[PDB]
Amino acid sequence: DTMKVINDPIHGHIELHPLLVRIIDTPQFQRLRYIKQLGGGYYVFPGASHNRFEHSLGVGYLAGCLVHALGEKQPELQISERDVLCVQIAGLCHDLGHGPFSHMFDGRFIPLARPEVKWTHEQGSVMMFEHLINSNGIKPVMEQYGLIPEEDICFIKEQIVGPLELWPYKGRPENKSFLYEIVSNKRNGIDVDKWDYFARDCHHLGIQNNFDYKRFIKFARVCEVDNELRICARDKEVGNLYDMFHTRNSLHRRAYQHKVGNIIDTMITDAFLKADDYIEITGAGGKKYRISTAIDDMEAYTKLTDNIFLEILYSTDPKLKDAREILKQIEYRNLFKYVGETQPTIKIKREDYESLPKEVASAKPKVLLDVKLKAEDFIVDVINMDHVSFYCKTAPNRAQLIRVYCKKVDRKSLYAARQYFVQWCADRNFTKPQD
Amino acid sequence: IHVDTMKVINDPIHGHIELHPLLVRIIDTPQFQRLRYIKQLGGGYYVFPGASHNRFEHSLGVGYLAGCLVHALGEKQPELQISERDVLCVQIAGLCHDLGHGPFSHMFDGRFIPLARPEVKWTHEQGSVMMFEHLINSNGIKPVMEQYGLIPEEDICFIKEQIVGPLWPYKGRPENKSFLYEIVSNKRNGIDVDKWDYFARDCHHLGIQNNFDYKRFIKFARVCEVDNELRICARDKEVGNLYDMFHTRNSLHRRAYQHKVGNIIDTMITDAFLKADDYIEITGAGGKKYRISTAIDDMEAYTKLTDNIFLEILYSTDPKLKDAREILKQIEYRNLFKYVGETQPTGQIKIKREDYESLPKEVASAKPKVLLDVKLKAEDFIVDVINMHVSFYCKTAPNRAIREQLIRVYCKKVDRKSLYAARQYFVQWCADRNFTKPQ
Amino acid sequence: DTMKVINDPIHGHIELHPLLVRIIDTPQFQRLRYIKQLGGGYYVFPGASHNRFEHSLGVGYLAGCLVHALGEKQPELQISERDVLCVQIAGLCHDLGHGPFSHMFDGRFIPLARPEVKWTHEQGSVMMFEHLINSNGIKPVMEQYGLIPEEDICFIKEQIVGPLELWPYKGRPENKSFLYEIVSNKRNGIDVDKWDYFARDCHHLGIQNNFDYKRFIKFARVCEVDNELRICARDKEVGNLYDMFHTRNSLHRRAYQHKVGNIIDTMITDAFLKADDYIEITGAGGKKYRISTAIDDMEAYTKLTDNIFLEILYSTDPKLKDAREILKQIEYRNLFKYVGETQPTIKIKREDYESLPKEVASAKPKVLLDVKLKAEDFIVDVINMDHVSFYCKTAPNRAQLIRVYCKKVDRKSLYAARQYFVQWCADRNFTKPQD
Amino acid sequence: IHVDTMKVINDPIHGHIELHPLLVRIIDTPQFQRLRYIKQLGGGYYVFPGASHNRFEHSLGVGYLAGCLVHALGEKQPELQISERDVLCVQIAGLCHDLGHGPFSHMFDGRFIPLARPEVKWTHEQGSVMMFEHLINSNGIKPVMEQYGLIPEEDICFIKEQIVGPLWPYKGRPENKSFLYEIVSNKRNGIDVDKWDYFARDCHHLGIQNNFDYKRFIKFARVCEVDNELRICARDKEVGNLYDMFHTRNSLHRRAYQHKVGNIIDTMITDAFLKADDYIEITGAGGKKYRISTAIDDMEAYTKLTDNIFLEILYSTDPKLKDAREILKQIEYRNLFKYVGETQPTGQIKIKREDYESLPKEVASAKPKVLLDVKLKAEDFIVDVINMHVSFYCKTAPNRAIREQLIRVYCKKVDRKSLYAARQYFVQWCADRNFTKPQ
Ligand SMILES: Nc1nc2c(ncn2[C@H]2CC[C@@H](COP(=O)(O)OP(=O)(O)OP(=O)(O)O)O2)c(=O)[nH]1
Ligand SMILES: Nc1nc2c(ncn2[C@H]2CC[C@@H](COP(=O)(O)OP(=O)(O)OP(=O)(O)O)O2)c(=O)[nH]1
Ligand SMILES: Nc1nc2c(ncn2[C@H]2CC[C@@H](COP(=O)(O)OP(=O)(O)OP(=O)(O)O)O2)c(=O)[nH]1
Ligand SMILES: Nc1nc2c(ncn2[C@H]2CC[C@@H](COP(=O)(O)OP(=O)(O)OP(=O)(O)O)O2)c(=O)[nH]1
Ligand SMILES: Nc1nc2c(ncn2[C@H]2CC[C@@H](COP(=O)(O)OP(=O)(O)OP(=O)(O)O)O2)c(=O)[nH]1
Ligand SMILES: Nc1nc2c(ncn2[C@H]2CC[C@@H](COP(=O)(O)OP(=O)(O)OP(=O)(O)O)O2)c(=O)[nH]1
Ligand SMILES: Nc1nc2c(ncn2[C@H]2CC[C@@H](COP(=O)(O)OP(=O)(O)OP(=O)(O)O)O2)c(=O)[nH]1
Ligand SMILES: Nc1nc2c(ncn2[C@H]2CC[C@@H](COP(=O)(O)OP(=O)(O)OP(=O)(O)O)O2)c(=O)[nH]1
Ligand SMILES: [Fe+3]
Ligand SMILES: [Fe+3]
Ligand SMILES: [Fe+3]
Ligand SMILES: [Fe+3]
Ligand SMILES: [Mg+2]
Ligand SMILES: [Mg+2]
Ligand SMILES: [Mg+2]
Ligand SMILES: [Mg+2]
Repeated sequence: DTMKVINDPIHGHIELHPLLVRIIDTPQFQRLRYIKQLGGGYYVFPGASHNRFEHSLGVGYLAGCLVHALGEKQPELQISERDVLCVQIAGLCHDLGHGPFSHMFDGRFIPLARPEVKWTHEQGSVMMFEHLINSNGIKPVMEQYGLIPEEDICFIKEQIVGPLELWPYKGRPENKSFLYEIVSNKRNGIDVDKWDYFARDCHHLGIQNNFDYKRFIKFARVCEVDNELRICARDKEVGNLYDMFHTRNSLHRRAYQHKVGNIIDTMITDAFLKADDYIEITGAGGKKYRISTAIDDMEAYTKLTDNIFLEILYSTDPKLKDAREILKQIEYRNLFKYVGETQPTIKIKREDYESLPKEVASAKPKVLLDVKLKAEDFIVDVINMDHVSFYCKTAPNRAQLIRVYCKKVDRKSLYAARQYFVQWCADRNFTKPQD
Repeated sequence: IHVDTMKVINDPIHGHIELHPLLVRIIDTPQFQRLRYIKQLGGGYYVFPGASHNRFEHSLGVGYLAGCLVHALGEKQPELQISERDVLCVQIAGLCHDLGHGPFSHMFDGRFIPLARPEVKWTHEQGSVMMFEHLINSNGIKPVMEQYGLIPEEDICFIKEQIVGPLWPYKGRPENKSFLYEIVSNKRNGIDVDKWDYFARDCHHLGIQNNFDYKRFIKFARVCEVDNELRICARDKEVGNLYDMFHTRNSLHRRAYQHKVGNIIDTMITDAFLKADDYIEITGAGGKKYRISTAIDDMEAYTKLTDNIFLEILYSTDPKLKDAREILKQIEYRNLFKYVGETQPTGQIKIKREDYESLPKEVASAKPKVLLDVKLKAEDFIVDVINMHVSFYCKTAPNRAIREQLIRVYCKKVDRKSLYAARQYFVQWCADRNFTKPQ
Repeated sequence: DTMKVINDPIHGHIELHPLLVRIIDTPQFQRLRYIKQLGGGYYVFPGASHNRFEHSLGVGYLAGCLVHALGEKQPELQISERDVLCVQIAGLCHDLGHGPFSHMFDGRFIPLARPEVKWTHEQGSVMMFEHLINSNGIKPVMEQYGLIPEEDICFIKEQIVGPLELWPYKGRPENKSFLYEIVSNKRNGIDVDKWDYFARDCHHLGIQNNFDYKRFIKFARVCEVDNELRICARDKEVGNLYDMFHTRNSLHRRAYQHKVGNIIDTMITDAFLKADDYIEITGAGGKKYRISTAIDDMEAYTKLTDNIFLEILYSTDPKLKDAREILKQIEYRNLFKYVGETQPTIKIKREDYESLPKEVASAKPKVLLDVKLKAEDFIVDVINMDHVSFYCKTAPNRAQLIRVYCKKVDRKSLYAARQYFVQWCADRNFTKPQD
Repeated sequence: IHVDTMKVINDPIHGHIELHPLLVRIIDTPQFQRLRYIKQLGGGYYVFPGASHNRFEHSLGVGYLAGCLVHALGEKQPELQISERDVLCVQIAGLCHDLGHGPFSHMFDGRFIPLARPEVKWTHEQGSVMMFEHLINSNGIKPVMEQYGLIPEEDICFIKEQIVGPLWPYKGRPENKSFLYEIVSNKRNGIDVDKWDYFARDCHHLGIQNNFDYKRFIKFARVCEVDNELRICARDKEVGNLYDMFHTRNSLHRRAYQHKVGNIIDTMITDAFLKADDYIEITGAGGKKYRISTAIDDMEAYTKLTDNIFLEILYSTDPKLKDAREILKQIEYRNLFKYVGETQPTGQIKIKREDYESLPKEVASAKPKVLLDVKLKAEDFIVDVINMHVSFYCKTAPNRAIREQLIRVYCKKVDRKSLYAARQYFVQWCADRNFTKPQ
């Protein structure tokens, strides 16, 4: 009641502990106001204007409510006041590392710009979180409220990215193992992160959200399973869960995998690439970095947001003329044309993403072709497709898609790109159809 | 353009919105797509995290609602002579009404420009007229208008009049279809599709409920003769719906638009724009260079003027921008101007746009009752100016008619000493410029 | 988690303590399934089919959530596990005493049938609650879970009806005074009872419900005010409260005061009256009671529900022919015709309700009348119209309508009833208009 | 009946519903108003307290949706020759489709009547036809039909066919408007306004969300030629909406309609009706006396047969009703039949309506592997029978076509000894009548 309250459209009023407020009001956190949640989705769904910032607030809030709910119903667990804060901090900072247009950056751009590099936004989040506390002297404030930084910061990072190095976690002992299933749950993909963006994306997409997370948390319990401590749902809650997965399927099919949405995101990527050489971002020690290299220094990365889209678009510099023209095509709605899609029966690896258009253009279609295509005329889009145990009332504590687009939009040539593609699919024997 | 073959855009408020190809042609332009880059509530976003929405989706909504209103009237009252041409012209009017808005919306024409160019009289509504002209000229929309049966010389004027008013005063349409001018912007009773959309839209993002059901209201809407003039009438039963709209508007103004911290942030951003104006160049027509404040004079530069300017100052390295850049960071670090108080000129004269620049000086020159260990210059004061009839029909007689200013003060110095000093400069200034004694 | 869960459309899942379940599964509680919430409103609003039963569950649930929320945030209050149950029981049973078509019964019918009698449904609730525990042996079960019946039952009754006899309450001491503001709050009309039926009636009427009760309870605090302990709202919650009152105004104006709705309810009352003599309900000791007398014996009253409407309607008995014809008029939608409405500047007392039609018909309108009316041709409907202190963040713990309808529906005579009415209003100088 | 002068009824699902005077005349009858007194989900109410809604409001909804569908088609596809007369006939069909339902809805025709009169083949759909005939005859609706341009002999048949099917098989309308028969009741693909309404309605009261947007689906609905037959087609883009409807139906069947306790209660009430049938008299035509089970033979008695019969047994003093009355109290006291188990005849033959009476006897006659200290008669067993293609069009080619049984067992004796005894009678009976081994 001495805390901060932020009014939220999804969760209503979210009360924020002073320590969380201190972290949020920094350049490194406020940065997330400037990155669209659904990336290019906005250019298909006008309601999807929401950014990573409000999402981060949501996951942190939900993070806090889960730990708190469990601890009261099971004092056995030895959940400390310190633990609750640490889970909340993990929730708030889990997406700190996302780049321009979110999943476009680490999912396509960086692979294309630096196939060499193994990079995900989660490690960005770890790196950016470390940068945040040092730049703003959060560690004293952490100590002030009863947290021990050496132990807890490790815990915080582990909740986001997983084990940093029989029991892999250095930040917390096995007896509070259930904490690591809260913010990021790899072991079935059930956690508060996704609960939030479901409700959140649905709200902004005008899609009904099916899963009642308030209820699920209320009935949530910690049970022993295979002599490991983990979070378990009431038997009656299965219907709720059937339903969460159905909301998920709807979001992935209608929104995240949208044909035009993904095209636009690849156009933006193509634009970033022809601008990469000429754009300068100032990092630590006044050093100069490019878009693709900005991930190497967290000072520079902080200033890398959706802003780069407009900065390229508004630029007069003729070095950027090539990049600028693509973005202008988006405005005029002259977009890459959709050729087709296929799935492999093994999956394409991201270090292979760069190599793919050459392969597509270099195939030899059986049928004679009226016009021939270079590799520069193809865009190939790699779209990656993504148990639970229960407890009973009467007895508690017992249990890839690949698209190809063509840059040329005349009818005759569009039919050329067609045949290169059908051949390419067949000859790396990915599936043969469709019509 | 045969029905059912249109483009459909899915919207969280209105559901699926159908777009005539001509509307689509206007939408798919740099001048239109620009609104994707301007936040609806401006600095409001920094208080309400759900209020991330931009002018773009709002404008689409008003265009859609515009269409639903005239179409509904035309179908149930054929005497009115509502043409498909009229329908399109009303939709285009709805769609482009906010084209002229600048960075952070109302912050721009409502505060910045008055502060930057006090002699100039400028509103975003006339911006919208200018930008619409630039849009149709740059992209050759006029042939397409003719293509679908519109007469550009006559209709473009109609479109502009529906937005900003008369340039019988209206040249764009005859008096016999006068009721059309009550759809997009209704000056008399303030009930129109513009208000309807942003009421519902802002509510959605603010997590505020909307009690006005516009779908219903349009269904029962009628045009009747009033004082020998044609006007839009609501069924008597719809009064309850109207009670709800005004309560929604009252809540939004009091809870959201007049929010203290929201407005503080809006003034800080304005303060930042001012000390940056000299050093920032935007390229206009003929390659000419303009500044933020002069960009409204040339639509070519203005097209490239959006919320982007906030981040540009922010990300800037130039030490000329050191004064501005540091202020924006205070926003990031959440070290903001502190709220001293509020007062109203009740029964008195209202501050004029030509006097905004002059206001902080007057405040700083006051004579505080007890003298303070701290004395404050004019540069440390901020003064914020916040600015605050239906005819019916009954069923049995379907065509017969029936029937503030706030000023706040913030201080740039929030050290304990200056703050209570800042208190009495304000209280004294209020006493001596005839405002209510603050509380 | 060993409790019962009932799924509710307004509140979601409501968990019920075993003791509450024991009380609910009795003829005396289950009775409320058979009484419509809005009475004659259903015949205007097809969505308002809901009954007192589900409403009672709601108020009990909300009752429990308020006490529980306060006790955790202020352990100072000395709220016992026993107290929480007692507030919940009060919530669940507060409407036990309502009769057929709810407010029609005690608000019009009983006054007309027995003007002599001073009767409200709240005392019914007290009487019916007492009858419930004795008939079903609840007192042992009460003792079983740690309740002391002599002390607590008094507390329970006091929360519903007020003081039974400086400090008026015998059931609880002044230091837990705040408990009496939860289920029924006379001292500003702010309590959980109304919170529920707002949300509930709104849901079924298709009216938006403005008040967020979940939030209000979350921020609710107990403060000292005028050296009496009472419940206080956060300063920020004023906007929420402005809003509760606006929802209230909407419900009263659009629904509860509906012109046709009230007419129908008076028609039903008129029907009950001409049936009252001939209908037999079996009470204690096999004794026979009538509709108006059924309130005297709780055994008989238990079997008095909306059922009486259909029993009259379906009857063959010619003694009931007079009553039956009125009900049949409702089906054919031949209803009392609306003459007009007025308010007094002093209010009509319910012991005077019976006397009113005689007065209306006996006036002498200045203008000459073409047809004259008996008292039997008039229906006069009496519709009764219905501070808060706060606390701050930084410093906790510091602060009648009267309608006249006419039974005859020809144009000439309808205009007669008109003039009797205008005269009657003027000559007991209630307001003169309207047009 | 000029538009905008109709009667409007406010509905929680559809908002305001407009009613043509002819529809109103039908609605304001004892035969129609009767549905106010029959619970939609029957015994479901005793598990879901929010499910208090009755057949009345549901029927109004289907009538409204019926109107929205044909009207939408008629406006966007004038070739189809949809008349205002057709519109009314479809609305009346929608409105009266559930007239024939009895006490607790599906409990009556789905369980009771099979148990009470096993030789008789009866569904509420044919009830609806009978009751509609009784309605129009008793209240002289036929002149009013003629009054608004309807031809009673031709149209009343059409109305009946839209409900129960053929009495080209349809005499009520020619093959050229065949698509009309897919609106109220669609037998082939089960997508119609009936399902749409009660999906949305039940969801509202159960606190279950509805993912099918019917407002949208109707907007984009089209009639196309399919196999040289006229049928209703959805736009290809609407597939996602359809994914949502079926998931809603799947949830409702699994979560609500097939609820264990709900169904148990439905069988107890049925059990109560049976032992009361002999002693209860309902007055039919010519003053003749009928019982509950025979009331379906005469519409005069049936009009007075509603959920009221539940309370009548309950409130009854007659000791003849002692057997029934005590059962209902077990419901009040919540002492219910206990659930033994469930099994399915997967890949096997389905229980026939003529065999329901015979089923408990077969169960009781089984030979349990170990003999029990408790032995059970047939009167102590209850067996419950629970019973569980779209063409599209694409925008660029607007008129070209594209493309279980459960049986449960409950026991009336729930003493610990009888219950585990009851267990193996069931498991053995299942083994020896070829059902799945229970789990
Ligand atoms: N044209 C256009 N569509 C938008 C916009 N915002 C959202 N959308 C939605 C509407 C349709 C969807 C895809 O439209 P596109 O023009 O990109 O692609 P398309 O609809 O397949 O093109 P086409 O109609 O020629 O087949 O995106 C916008 O600003 N302009
Ligand atoms: N268009 C596009 N969408 C992607 C890509 N990769 C993932 N997505 C979408 C699909 C579902 C969604 C998954 O979101 P997450 O569960 O990872 O949650 P998040 O908030 O977005 O990120 P995080 O995991 O760090 O919390 O992201 C991509 O490469 N391109
Ligand atoms: N501090 C902070 N507040 C935010 C943020 N986003 C939205 N808000 C809303 C929630 C509360 C509201 C308070 O604004 P302030 O930070 O200026 O706090 P304050 O008004 O000066 O003081 P107080 O602590 O009493 O609220 O702003 C954010 O990122 N940081
Ligand atoms: N705090 C604050 N609120 C403002 C200011 N100017 C306007 N508002 C409020 C009043 C109504 C609300 C929305 O403005 P409008 O009603 O004019 O609607 P609009 O769509 O935003 O602009 P337009 O009139 O051009 O259509 O914003 C301002 O300067 N400060
Ligand atoms: N006629 C009728 N109206 C209903 C029914 N259910 C709800 N309503 C609503 C619709 C209108 C409202 C009042 O209708 P009434 O016929 O009782 O009174 P009225 O509408 O003022 O009559 P009138 O139209 O002649 O002025 O009640 C119903 O079953 N029949
Ligand atoms: N038609 C009609 N409505 C009435 C009458 N008296 C009261 N009402 C309505 C107006 C508002 C509503 C008030 O409900 P309450 O606050 O009393 O709550 P309740 O659940 O209905 O009863 P209780 O007070 O016992 O809890 O009842 C009446 O005499 N006639
Ligand atoms: N006991 C009871 N349950 C109700 C009532 N109203 C709705 N329900 C729902 C909520 C839970 C569900 C359980 O029904 P039962 O009472 O038969 O309980 P049960 O299924 O036999 O056993 P269990 O305690 O495990 O749920 O019924 C009610 O008034 N009393
Ligand atoms: N548990 C249970 N559910 C049933 C039974 N019969 C039907 N149901 C379910 C299946 C669908 C659901 C609603 O029935 P319908 O789809 O037939 O729609 P309706 O409006 O109720 O009746 P109608 O077909 O006459 O329009 O009720 C039954 O006997 N037992
Ligand atoms: Fe996330
Ligand atoms: Fe606007
Ligand atoms: Fe109540
Ligand atoms: Fe139906
Ligand atoms: Mg504050
Ligand atoms: Mg498309
Ligand atoms: Mg159960
Ligand atoms: Mg009316």
